[PDB]
Amino acid sequence: IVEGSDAEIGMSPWQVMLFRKSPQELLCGASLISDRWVLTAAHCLLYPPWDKNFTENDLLVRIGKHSRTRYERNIEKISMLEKIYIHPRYNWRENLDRDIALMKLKKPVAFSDYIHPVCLPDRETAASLLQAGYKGRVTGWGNLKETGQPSVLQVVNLPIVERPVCKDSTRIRITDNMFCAGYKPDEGKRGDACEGDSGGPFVMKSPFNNRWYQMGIVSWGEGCDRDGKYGFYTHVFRLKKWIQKVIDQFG
Amino acid sequence: DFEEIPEEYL
Amino acid sequence: SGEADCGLRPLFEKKSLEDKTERELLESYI
Ligand SMILES: N[C@H](Cc1ccccc1)C(=O)N1CCC[C@H]1C(=O)NCc1ccc(O)cc1
Ligand SMILES: N[C@H](Cc1ccccc1)C(=O)N1CCC[C@H]1C(=O)NCc1ccc(O)cc1
Ligand SMILES: *[C@@H]1O[C@H](CO)[C@@H](O)[C@H](O)[C@H]1NC(C)=O
Ligand code: NA
Ligand code: NA
Repeated sequence: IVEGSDAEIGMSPWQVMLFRKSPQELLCGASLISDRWVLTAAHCLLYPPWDKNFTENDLLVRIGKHSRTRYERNIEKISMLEKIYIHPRYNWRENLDRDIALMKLKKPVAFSDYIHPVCLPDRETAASLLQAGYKGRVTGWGNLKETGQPSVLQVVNLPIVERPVCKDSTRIRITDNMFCAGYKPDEGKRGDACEGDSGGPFVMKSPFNNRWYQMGIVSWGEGCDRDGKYGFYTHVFRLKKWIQKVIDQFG
Repeated sequence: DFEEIPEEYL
Repeated sequence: SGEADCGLRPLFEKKSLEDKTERELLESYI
């Protein structure tokens, strides 16, 4: 996260770290959506241009974390993966369309003050809140600058951007399964996701029921925190039917 | 750069 | 399961405490 700040303790209890077993390193962010399901970006697991194709046994999920590198004894919980599910129409060839994946844990995780699931938005909450100018919140342990790495989880609040401005900021083909967020050059304020924040959540706190909803997944950007560029997020609600199909069938 | 995690998880 | 209480943080909403920047989000929901 570029131009963010340290998270408060328990501020993002759905935050998940995807951790590579060997070599031990941060792979991506993710989010906890129930006691046994974790949501992330497909490109965190499968990206052939970079020779990336992880299987279940390559990875662990670490939940309840705050420090990036410490083993947070008696706080974090580490889970193994039963199965990975990648969207069947995830477009790794072109533009990361449908950049979404689910991971089922081998055993349910116990909730605590530090470990708690986020809601996924219904049609009406999504319609009300996914509007240009409305702000969401992005969290992660990724890089602090495009060109270092944080001691603890970082957080930044960013406004959703009008779709024509998103489209006009890039040569990559945008789709309805994406939205973009960030400040414009004339707005003064700054902030963005960056390498390592992939797969983490873009959340909004509904003013109707005072609950947090995950509207987006950190997906792609061109550099980090560049003027006139914006971060792109998988549109979670648009992929609801696939999420529900996977969880209803497997779970 | 990361602290070792318990062997039970590997 | 987590369904009933999803999105309500133990150290914030569950205790009626606010984090330091959630108000910035609310102010944008016009
Ligand atoms: N730079 C490429 C652009 C690209 C897009 C689409 C197709 C092929 C290429 C990219 O952003 N890529 C490649 C594949 C992984 C992804 C990436 O690194 N996500 C991290 C990230 C960084 C900043 C953000 O705001 C959000 C997420
Ligand atoms: N049946 C379970 C019940 C349950 C709910 C919440 C917590 C724990 C359990 C369920 O409905 N689940 C599991 C976790 C995800 C959720 C699900 O599939 N949402 C589909 C959906 C809806 C809106 C979107 O924007 C995107 C996707
Ligand atoms: C990725 O990994 C799986 C299993 O190793 C394999 O079936 C698949 O062909 C690989 N490549 C993809 C999905 O592009
Ligand atoms: Na364009
Ligand atoms: Na920017």
